[PDB]
Amino acid sequence: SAVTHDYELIAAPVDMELVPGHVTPAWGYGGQAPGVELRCRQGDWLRVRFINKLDEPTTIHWHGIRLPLEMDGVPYVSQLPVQPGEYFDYVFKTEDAGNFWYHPHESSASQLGRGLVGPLVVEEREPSGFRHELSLSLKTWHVDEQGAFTPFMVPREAAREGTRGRLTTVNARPNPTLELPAGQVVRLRLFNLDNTVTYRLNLPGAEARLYALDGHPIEPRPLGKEYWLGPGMRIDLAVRVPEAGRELPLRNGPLRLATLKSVASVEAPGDWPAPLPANPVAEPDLSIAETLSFRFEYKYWQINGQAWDINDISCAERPIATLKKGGHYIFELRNLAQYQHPIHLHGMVFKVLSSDRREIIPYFTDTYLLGKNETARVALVADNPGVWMFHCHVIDHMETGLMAAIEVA
Ligand SMILES: [Cu+2]
Ligand SMILES: [Cu+2]
Repeated sequence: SAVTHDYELIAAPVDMELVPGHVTPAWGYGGQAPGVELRCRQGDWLRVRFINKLDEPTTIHWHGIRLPLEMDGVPYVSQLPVQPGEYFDYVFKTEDAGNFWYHPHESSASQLGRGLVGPLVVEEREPSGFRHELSLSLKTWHVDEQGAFTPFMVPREAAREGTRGRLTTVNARPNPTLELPAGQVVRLRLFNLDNTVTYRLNLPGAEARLYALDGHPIEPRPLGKEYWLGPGMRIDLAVRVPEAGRELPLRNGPLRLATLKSVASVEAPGDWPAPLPANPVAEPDLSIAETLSFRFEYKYWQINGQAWDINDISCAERPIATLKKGGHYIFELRNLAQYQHPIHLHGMVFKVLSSDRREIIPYFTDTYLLGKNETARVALVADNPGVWMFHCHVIDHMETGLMAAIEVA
C-alpha cells in the first residue's frame, strides 16, 4: 500500500577547492555542491526532512515534480521560509519518472549560485531496459581565478543573457573523465544545475539518442549536432559506448565538459532500450483549449505582460492569470527580445506544440527554452490547484522581474 524513500537533507556551508589551491566558500546540500543525489521510484513517496544549517532562510523547490502546492517550496505561497536551524518535511508522491532537480526558491541567485542545487532521479516503476546510467550535473560557477565568488547578479549581465559564471564543472569537477563500459548502452542523465548557462551539448563521434527531456520520455531520436540544455533542463542521453580505450568528449560547443572513456567490459553489448513509458500527465485536448498570451518583456529589467516581479514583496497575491482546475489552456509564449529565456512553470507540465522558429516534435516538459524573438505555443491541463510560479529560469532574469504567478482554482 505505501513505499516511502526517507532522506534527511541538510543545507550548510561547504568549502570547496574548485580552483586548485583556493577555497571557495560554497553552500551545499549534504556536504557537497552540486548537492547529493536524491532517488525515488515512480508511484512512491519521497520524504525529505530538510534542515536549514545556513545562516539565512531557504526552502527547497522540487523542480519538475507535480506535487501539492504546500510542498512547492515557494516562500509565502507554499510555506514559510525555513529559518536557520529549523527543518521542513517535504513529503510527496513522485508519479513521474525521470530527471528532476531541487534548489531553493529564496535568495535564489545567491543560494543557487553558491552551490544549492542537486539532482533528483525518479526511477521508472518498471525496469527500463537500461543496464547502466550515469548522472551529470552541470554547473558554471561564478568564481574568479582565486576561487572567490563574483557577483551572482551583475546588472549589465542581468539585462542581457544573465550573469554568467566562469568555471564549468560536471559533478563539481572541471572537465572530468568518466569511465563507462565498452559496447554497453548507457543512460546519461544530464542536469543543468546552472543559474544562467545554456550548454550547447554535442558528443562528436558517439551514437547518442535522446530518450527523455525535462523528466518526460520521448520517441527516441539521435542527438544529432547539438542539444541546447538550458538552465534547469535535463535530458536522458543514451550513448553507445564505443570499443574500449576510446575516449569521447562531451562538449559545450567546442569546449569539453567531460570526457567519456570507454572502459573494458566483459558484458555483452545490449540493444537500445525501448521508449520510456509516458509519465501519467494530463493530455491537453487542443480542440477544447483556451489561449493565454504571455509577453516577455538591481531593479526591474524584465517584464511579463508589462508586469515586473518584485522579488522583495509578497506579490504572489495578484496573479497574472487565473486558470480553472481541470481546464485546458494553450499558452502562447512570445519572446519580445533578442535574449533567450528558459521559461519554466511550477506545479504542472506543459506540452510544447509549435514554434515560430523551431520545428517542434511535441513533447512534455516543465521548461521551454524560448529563443530570441521566438513565439512558441505550449499547452497544459490546469491539473494541480494552487498558485504556481511562472518564470525564466536564468536566475538573474527571474530576480530582476521575469516571473509571474498563475493561480489554479
Ligand atoms: Cu520549478
Ligand atoms: Cu530569461
